[PDB]
Amino acid sequence: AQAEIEQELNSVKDALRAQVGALAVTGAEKILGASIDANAHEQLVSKLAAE
Amino acid sequence: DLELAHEKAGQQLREAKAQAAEIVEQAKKRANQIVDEARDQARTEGERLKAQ
Repeated sequence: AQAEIEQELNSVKDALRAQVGALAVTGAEKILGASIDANAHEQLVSKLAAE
Repeated sequence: DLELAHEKAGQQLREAKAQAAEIVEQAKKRANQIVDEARDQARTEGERLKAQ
């Protein structure tokens, strides 16, 4: 009973979290795929050369 | 007469001992009813809460 009610309640949050995380990654991929151009490599390739 | 009196003493002890066993067996039989009725009520309330 009571413990199992909490068992189901947290499992539902995790089922939602698994879909929201996929959407947040897809969002970041679409944003970077438009926000990145030649002005970003002078701030990334240059950064890697120090690493 | 004293031999029949001795037999009567043994007979009532065997009768009392047979009833003593029956009294304890009825208590064991009763205990199972007390425990299984608690299980069915507790499980039913658990389902009542789970559906809600």
